[PDB]
Amino acid sequence: LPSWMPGADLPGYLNGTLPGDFGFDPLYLGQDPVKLKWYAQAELMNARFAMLAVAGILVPELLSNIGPGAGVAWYDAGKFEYFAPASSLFGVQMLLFAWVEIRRYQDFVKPGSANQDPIFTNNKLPDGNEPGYPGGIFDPFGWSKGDIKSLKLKEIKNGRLAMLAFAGFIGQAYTTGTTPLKNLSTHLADPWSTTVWQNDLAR
Amino acid sequence: DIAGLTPCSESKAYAKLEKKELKTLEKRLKQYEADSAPAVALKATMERTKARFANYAKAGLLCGNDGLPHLIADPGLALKYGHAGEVFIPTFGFLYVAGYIGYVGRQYLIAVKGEAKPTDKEIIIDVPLATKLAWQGAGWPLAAVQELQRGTLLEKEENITVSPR
Amino acid sequence: KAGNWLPGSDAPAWLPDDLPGNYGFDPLSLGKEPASLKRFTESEVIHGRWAMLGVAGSLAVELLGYGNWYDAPLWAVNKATWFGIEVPFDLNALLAFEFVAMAAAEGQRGDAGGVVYPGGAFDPLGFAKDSSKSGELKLKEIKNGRLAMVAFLGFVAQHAATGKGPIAALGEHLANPWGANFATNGISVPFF
Amino acid sequence: RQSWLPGSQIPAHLDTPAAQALAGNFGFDPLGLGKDPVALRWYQQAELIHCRTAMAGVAGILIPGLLTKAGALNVPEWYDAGKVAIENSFAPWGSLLAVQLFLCGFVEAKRWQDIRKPGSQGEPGSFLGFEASLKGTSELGYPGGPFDPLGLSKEADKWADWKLKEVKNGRLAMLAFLGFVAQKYATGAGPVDNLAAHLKDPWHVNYATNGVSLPFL
Ligand code: CLA
Ligand code: CLA
Ligand code: CLA
Ligand code: CLA
Ligand SMILES: CC1=C[C@H](O)CC(C)(C)[C@H]1/C=C/C(C)=C/C=C/C(C)=C/C=C/C=C(C)/C=C/C=C(C)/C=C/C1=C(C)C[C@H](O)CC1(C)C
Ligand SMILES: CC1=C[C@H](O)CC(C)(C)[C@H]1/C=C/C(C)=C/C=C/C(C)=C/C=C/C=C(C)/C=C/C=C(C)/C=C/C1=C(C)C[C@H](O)CC1(C)C
Repeated sequence: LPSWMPGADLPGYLNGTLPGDFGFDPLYLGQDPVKLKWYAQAELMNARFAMLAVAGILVPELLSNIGPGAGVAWYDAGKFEYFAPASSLFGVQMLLFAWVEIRRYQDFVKPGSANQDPIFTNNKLPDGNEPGYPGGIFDPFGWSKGDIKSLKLKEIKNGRLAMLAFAGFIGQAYTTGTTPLKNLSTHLADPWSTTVWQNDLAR
Repeated sequence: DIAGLTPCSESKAYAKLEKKELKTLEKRLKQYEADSAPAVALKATMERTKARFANYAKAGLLCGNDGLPHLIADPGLALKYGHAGEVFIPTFGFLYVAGYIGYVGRQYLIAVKGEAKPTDKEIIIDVPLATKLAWQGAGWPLAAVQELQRGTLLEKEENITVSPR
Repeated sequence: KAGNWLPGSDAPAWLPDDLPGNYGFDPLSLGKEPASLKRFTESEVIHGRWAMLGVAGSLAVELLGYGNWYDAPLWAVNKATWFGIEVPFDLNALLAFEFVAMAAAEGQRGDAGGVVYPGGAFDPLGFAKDSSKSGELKLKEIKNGRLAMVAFLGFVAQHAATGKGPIAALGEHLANPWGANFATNGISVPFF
Repeated sequence: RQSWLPGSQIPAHLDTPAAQALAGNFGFDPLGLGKDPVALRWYQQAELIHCRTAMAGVAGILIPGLLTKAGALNVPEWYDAGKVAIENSFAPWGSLLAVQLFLCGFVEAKRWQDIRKPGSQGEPGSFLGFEASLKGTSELGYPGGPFDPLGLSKEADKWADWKLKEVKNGRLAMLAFLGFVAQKYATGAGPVDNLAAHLKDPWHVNYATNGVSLPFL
């Protein structure tokens, strides 16, 4: 079994049943199994929103450097018109996410109870419930052939990497004051004079 | 202000008494050397006198027709006119420390009555038990009202009385 | 059972199925005891009927062009009117007649024990003389009353935010939907 | 078990089955205030009420005080908010204080009589329909029904954790408000300004340098 630090003693409540179970819990935050359920689902949610966030920060800036309505940085996305004020969009966002979020939470509380379309009562997700892993219309392209396990582990690894990447973007942008691909271009132009220690000591 | 008393910062006999005391101190001062020890002692006396008169005029004390600070002992009148720091806060400070002393003595008595030599602990003090009760007596008003509400504050009529009661 | 307020949830064991509007909605477990639940059924039906009449009144006042439900008692703070025709009274006499009439009607209603559905002279057309479609009409009645209660609280909150009537703010929402809602308001969401 | 001092002896009244299962028990009674179990019940109630209103108050200090250093919510200081609020208000402060004394007296007297008898406010007839939901939940200080809308108290395996999080955040918010008061008297600036001053120069801007807290230095 792969550990985060080979030779170290692993906690007994971490047993490989979760995707990406590497035994890393030095602060012992998940000794309670109920807290471990909540933390597994919260890890999935923070990880998937972080993956969409890092894609939404990379891909418009990766397309703005090459040959489309706006080439504006991600932290200046609020000061753009978007045919409407941001408050009305906040209201629409909170209504629709209240719907989706409360439906997902009712799946998590009672698994097997949020499956069928309430308006069109024949549309339904199958009985392979697995809270956090819906399936059905949420897997439309016919995946999960390779059984479920390796793709779950790829999902949690790309997600942890994107959570670290977004904590990146917040920190790098708060310190260097600039955009992240320009920070990568400065690290590729001269890495030996552009480290974190160089830019910290430049203050 | 209250009872026809002027404030001490406005009173003229207050300033006259301040000037008179400084005049007596400088008449005692002017018969010594400059940097000698009686001169330093009298200059420290004059410094404390000026500081004391400034502190009494600062605190909003009421002076009379003779220039002396008068105190107000009525809770509502002193809380209304800003004189609560002279009787009201001192009376609750005194009741705190006096009930402290009384409660520590009462707990020492009840602690030493349950032994084979209560009088011998009354003559020769059990110092660790006395210090333990002295530190524990800071919550004496709470413990006092709790002993009041349980009926254990009082002895019943098993007390000593005379034949006509 | 009329349905389920939240799918997957369970029906509370103190709500019977032979009762109109039983969606199983009791999170606070307020009507667990039967006398309380009887009083709340009475109160729910009465609040629903008064709210239907109040919402229909505010809609008729604003659609027929005589101000809104907020402009209507403004003459007494300053001459009454009805259908554009003056009514010769003042708030003291109106309060006297209203107090006498509501005291009499309310007292005759409260003399009865637990009567929610009187019939008789209150039902001249005899719809509930069959006891088969009567429960369906009771369910229609409790759903329309809940919708009217939600509508009237929406009227009050909507006027406390915007300062305008419901039909005028409905026209503002139909004109500029992304520029006239509870968020361009500046009150319902305190940021931005 | 866990104690406020590792090594000190736990008092005998806080080491009982009625006291060990309360919430946040660490054997901390050096004045012996909880030796009477009726007094310990009353002090449990007073601690819960001071915890909850201290958290609500300190949240009203901090979240408007943190967001006013951000963009929105131009909010005055908490030692100045009552004056600006009564300038903006519709009533004088005495009338508003009288209204809140009646409204708080009704609720507090309900809680008073529920302390004096646990099965008290569930009298039939005493309330129109709120009389059956104004009982306790078998543990006094922790009511149910309309209090706790989201039903989080129903789950039993999280319940000691919810209690202990409440008592720790509440004791910490009590220390926060007493620090707001003392910081207000010693410095004269807001608590977020005090935090910014301790972050700007920690080794020179603290309570050893304010000239108030220990004046022998
Ligand atoms: C030891 C006995 C004693 C005496 C003789 C006084 C005398 C006085 N009190 Mg004081 N007072 C006392 C103890 C006493 N006090 C105690 C123990 C308290 C705490 C409960 C107070 C709290 C208090 C307040 C809040 C006020 C007074 C006031 C007064 C003055 C007028 C009261 C009056 O007209 O009612 C007849 C006197 C009595 C019945 C004696 C008992 C006093 C009670 C406790 C308070 C009476 C207040 C009164 C109803 C308010 C009058 C308003 C004023 C503008 C006319 C008068 C000089 C008032 C004042 O400041 O006037 C300038 C005032 O507002 N007192
Ligand atoms: C106006 C008062 C009122 C009263 C007395 C009732 C009473 C009842 N309702 Mg009804 N209900 C109402 C309004 C009311 N309702 C409205 C307006 C709606 C639409 C939102 C509903 C939707 C509804 C459903 C779906 C169901 C019920 C049901 C019930 C019955 C059992 C629930 C219970 O025991 O709680 C007792 C109720 C109260 C004590 C209500 C008092 C109001 C509380 C104390 C404060 C509420 C303030 C409110 C949330 C403010 C909103 C502001 C907004 C900005 C968020 C009971 C007869 C269940 C039933 O079996 O039908 C008969 C059921 O399934 N109700
Ligand atoms: C009874 C249903 C109902 C309907 C059809 C409306 C309609 C409207 N409201 Mg009103 N409102 C309502 C209830 C309703 N409201 C309630 C219950 C409240 C108190 C919370 C309010 C408080 C309110 C404010 C403060 C404002 C409006 C405004 C508006 C207008 C703009 C759209 C909007 O932002 O809505 C408001 C959005 C919500 C209240 C959130 C949606 C939650 C609803 C109540 C759930 C039920 C809706 C249902 C699923 C679908 C509609 C049913 C209907 C067809 C019968 C629009 C005409 C705005 C305006 O004046 O525009 C110029 C405005 O500023 N409303
Ligand atoms: C609730 C916790 C708390 C926190 C985080 C702070 C933080 C601060 N205080 Mg305040 N203060 C507090 C409570 C607190 N205080 C209390 C209870 C009092 C009354 C005794 C004061 C009276 C006070 C004065 C007079 C002054 C400060 C000052 C300061 C600032 C400089 C550091 C310092 O010297 O503190 C002083 C530290 C104490 C008085 C002891 C702290 C008491 C706690 C309970 C000790 C336990 C802490 C805990 C183990 C770890 C911290 C918790 C944290 C992570 C949340 C700093 C922002 C100075 C300032 O304004 O700088 C600009 C300053 O002059 N404080
Ligand atoms: C159910 C339940 C249960 C669980 O258990 C819990 C909970 C959740 C809490 C609950 C809920 C509740 C709720 C939601 C409530 C609401 C209510 C309402 C809204 C009412 C109104 C109600 C309302 C109403 C009646 C109203 C009425 C009205 C009226 C008459 C009006 C009148 C008028 C008019 C014509 C116009 C003019 O110009 C003026 C006036 C005079 C103004
Ligand atoms: C335990 C014990 C035992 C042993 O035996 C002995 C000893 C040690 C003695 C003891 C201890 C004790 C202690 C420490 C106590 C403390 C307490 C506290 C601090 C409280 C607070 C408490 C606190 C509190 C309530 C508070 C609250 C607050 C609030 C509401 C606030 C409010 C406000 C706001 C929002 C803002 C505005 O603008 C104004 C105001 C109005 C201001």
